[PDB]
Amino acid sequence: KMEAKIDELINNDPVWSSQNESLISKPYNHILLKRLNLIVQINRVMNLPKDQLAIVSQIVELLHNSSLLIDDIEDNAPLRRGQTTSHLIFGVPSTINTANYMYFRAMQLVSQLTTKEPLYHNLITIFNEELINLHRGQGLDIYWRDFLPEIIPTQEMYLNMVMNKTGGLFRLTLRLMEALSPSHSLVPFINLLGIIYQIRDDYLNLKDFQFAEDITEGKLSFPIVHALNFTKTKGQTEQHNEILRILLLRTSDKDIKLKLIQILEFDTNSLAYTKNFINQLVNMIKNDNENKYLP
Amino acid sequence: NKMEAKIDELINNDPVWSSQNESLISKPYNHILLKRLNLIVQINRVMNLPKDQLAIVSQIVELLHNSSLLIDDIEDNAPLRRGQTTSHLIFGVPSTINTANYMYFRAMQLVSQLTTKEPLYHNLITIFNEELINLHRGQGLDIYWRDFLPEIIPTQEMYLNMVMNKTGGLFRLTLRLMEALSPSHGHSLVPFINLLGIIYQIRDDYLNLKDFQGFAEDITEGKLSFPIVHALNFTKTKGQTEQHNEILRILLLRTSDKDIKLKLIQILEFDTNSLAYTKNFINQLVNMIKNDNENKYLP
Ligand SMILES: CC(C)=CCC/C(C)=C/CC/C(C)=C/CSP(=O)(O)OP(=O)(O)O
Ligand SMILES: CC(C)=CCC/C(C)=C/CC/C(C)=C/CSP(=O)(O)OP(=O)(O)O
Ligand SMILES: C=C(C)CCOP(=O)(O)OP(=O)(O)O
Ligand SMILES: C=C(C)CCOP(=O)(O)OP(=O)(O)O
Ligand SMILES: [Mg+2]
Ligand SMILES: [Mg+2]
Ligand SMILES: [Mg+2]
Ligand SMILES: [Mg+2]
Repeated sequence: KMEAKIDELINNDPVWSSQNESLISKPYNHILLKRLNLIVQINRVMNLPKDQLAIVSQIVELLHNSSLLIDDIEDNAPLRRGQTTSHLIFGVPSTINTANYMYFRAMQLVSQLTTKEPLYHNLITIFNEELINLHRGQGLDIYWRDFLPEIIPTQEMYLNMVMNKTGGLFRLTLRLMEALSPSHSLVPFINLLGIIYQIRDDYLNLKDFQFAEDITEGKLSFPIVHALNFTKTKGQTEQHNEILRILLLRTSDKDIKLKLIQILEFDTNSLAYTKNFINQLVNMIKNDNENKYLP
Repeated sequence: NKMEAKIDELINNDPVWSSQNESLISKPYNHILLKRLNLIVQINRVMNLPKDQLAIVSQIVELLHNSSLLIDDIEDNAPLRRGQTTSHLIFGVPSTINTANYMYFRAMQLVSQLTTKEPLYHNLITIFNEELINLHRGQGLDIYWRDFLPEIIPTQEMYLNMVMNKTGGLFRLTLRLMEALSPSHGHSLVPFINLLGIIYQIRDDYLNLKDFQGFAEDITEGKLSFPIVHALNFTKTKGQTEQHNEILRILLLRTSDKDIKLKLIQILEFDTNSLAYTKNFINQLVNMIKNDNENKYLP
C-alpha cells in the first residue's frame, strides 16, 4: 500500500491547505493590525479601472508590509507602529520566510493585472527592477551600519542610497500605474517624495525623543551623516569620534542617546540643518509653478 | 540653487549603483560560493536545450539554491555549511538576509535571457513564481512545526507533503523550465523529479544522524526530520508516553551535547527502530524507480 500512496502523491500538485496558509500567514497578519491614499489620488490622472486599481493597491500593501517585517529583523527593532515586532513573537525564522513568501504572492498578483502579453512583460520587468533597487538600497544602508566605522557616507552617497531604498516602492507603484493607465511622467516627483519621506522619517525619529531607536540601531541617518561629515570637515576630531562611539554602543541608554542628540543640536546643529533641507525639498514643489514635477 | 539642480539631476535619473557597491553587498553570497550541474546535463539528454540556453537555466538554479541555503542556515541557526562557517555568522544576519533576497531577484531577472518569445516568457515566469511560492510553503511548515513544537506533531503524510513543497520545489522548477524550453519527448518527468526530491530529503535527514551514531546538527536544530517524525508517531501509537515526551524534551533543548544527541539517536535505533524504518523506506522509494521497466516514472 506504501507504493500506492507515494504514487498518488508524486502525481499530484503539492498539497497545500487553507489551514496551512493560515499558519504561514501569522507573522504577516500580525503586522496588518497597523499609502493607499496616494494611489487613490494619483489615479485621478491614471484612471485605472477600480478592480485593477485594487490589485495594484494589494500588491503595494504586500511588498510594503513584508519589507517592514524584514527590516525590523535587519534593524533589531523591538517595536513597529506601537506594537511588538513580529519576529519577537513568531521568531526570526518564520517571519523571514513569511515575509519572503509574501514577496512572491505579490508577484503572482502582477500576472493578474493584464493578459496582454506585451504589457505583462513590462509590468513584470518594472516589478523586478524596483525590487532589485530596493535591496541594493537596503543593502547599502545595512552595510554602512554594520561595517561602521569602515565607511562614513557623504550626503550624496546617502541620497543615492535613499533613491534605491525608499524610491523603490514609490517608483514601483507609480510605474505600474503609468503602464496600466488607459489615458509628463511623474517618477521625478515620486523620487523627490521618497527622498523627503526618508529624511523626514530620519529627522522625526530623533526629534520626537528630544525612543530614538535609530541611535540604538547605529543607523547612518541623514542628521548623523551630516554631523559626522560636519565634524570631520571642521576638524572637530573628538566630537567626530564621540558620535561614532555612541553609534557603535548600540545603546538603549536614554541618557547616552540624549548626549548624542545634544551633540547634533549644539555642536553640528544637524537637526536644524535637516529641518531646513526637508523645507528646501518641499519648496522645490511648493514653487513648481511651471508644473515641471507636479502634474 | 545648486543643491536644487543637484536634487533635480538625481530625481530625473535612474538610481545610481556602482560595481563597488555591487561587490560590498555580495559578500554573503560570494562566501557561500567558495563551497547540480550534473542532473541538469543528464535531463538535457532528453530536453535538448541549446548549450547557451542550458547555461542560463543553470545559473538561475545556482542562484536560487545558494540563496536558499543562506536563508535556510539563518532559519536553522546553523554554524556550518559544507564544512565552512555560515555566512550570517561572518557578515551578520541582516546583510545575509538582504543579499540572499537580492539574489532571488537577480535569478528572476535572468528568466528573460531565456527567450524573446512573449507567450513563452510568461510561462517561464509563472513556473518560477509557482515553485518559489511552493518552496516557501514547505519551508514555512518545516519551520513552524519545529519552533512551535509540540503544537503540531506532523504525521508521515504531512511530512511528505511538506517535503514535496520544500525540496521538490527546486527540482520541479528546474525541470519545468527545461520542459517548457525544450525544442525536442514523452510523459512529463515531474512525478519522477518529485520522487527524487522526496528520496533526497529523507536521505539528508537519515545521514544527518547515521553518520553520528557529521554532528547530528538536526537534533540541535530541533527539526521534525523523517526519523524523528516516525519516532514521535510510533511512540504515541505504542503508548510509550515517557519516550514520546523525552524525544520532545531533547528536541526542545536545542542542545549541542553529544551524549544527549547520542541518547536520542539510540532511542531511535533500539526503541522506536526509526533508523531502520527510514533506511528501508528509502530503499522502497529507490525500488520504485529501479524496478521501473515499464518506464512509468523514468523517461
Ligand atoms: C519588498 C520591498 C519594498 C523591499 C524588499 C527589500 C527591503 C526589506 C527593503 C526595505 C524597504 C523599507 C520599508 C525600507 C525602509 S528601512 P528604514 O530606514 O525606513 O527603517 P524604519 O522604516 O525607520 O523602521
Ligand atoms: C529559493 C529557494 C530554492 C527556496 C526558497 C525557500 C527556501 C529557503 C527553502 C529551503 C530549501 C532548503 C535548501 C532547505 C534545507 S533545510 P533541510 O531540511 O533541507 O536541511 P539542510 O540544511 O538542507 O541539510
Ligand atoms: C519604511 C519607511 C521609512 C516608512 C514607510 O511608510 P510608514 O512606515 O511611515 O507608514 P506605515 O508603515 O506606518 O503605514
Ligand atoms: C536539502 C538541501 C537543499 C541541501 C542538501 O545538500 P545539497 O544538495 O544542497 O548539497 P550542496 O548544495 O552543499 O552541494
Ligand atoms: Mg527600520
Ligand atoms: Mg532599516
Ligand atoms: Mg537547514
Ligand atoms: Mg531548514
